[PDB]
Amino acid sequence: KNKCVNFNFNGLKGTGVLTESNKKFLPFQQFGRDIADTTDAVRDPQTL
Amino acid sequence: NKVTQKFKGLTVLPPLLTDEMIA
Ligand SMILES: *[C@@H]1O[C@H](CO)[C@@H](O)[C@H](O)[C@H]1NC(C)=O
Repeated sequence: KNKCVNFNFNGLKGTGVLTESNKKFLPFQQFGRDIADTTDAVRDPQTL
Repeated sequence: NKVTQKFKGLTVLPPLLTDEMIA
């Protein structure tokens, strides 16, 4: 965490800094998108 | 008072003259 890294989340490619988030995803909710229709939040597949 | 950002490439350059100088 806390560094610009390449990540593969459930087959989803990405590149960015992973930081702790204050969003409370619903139990079913998996991916988060911002106003500009881009992936901004993710839920770790192992630790909720 | 009466008049009322993701950057995947777009940016908003600040104006050269601030509001104080215009005032
Ligand atoms: C997967 O294993 C880790 C420990 O190795 C545990 O903390 C985690 O809760 C496990 N996943 C689930 C869904 O319980």
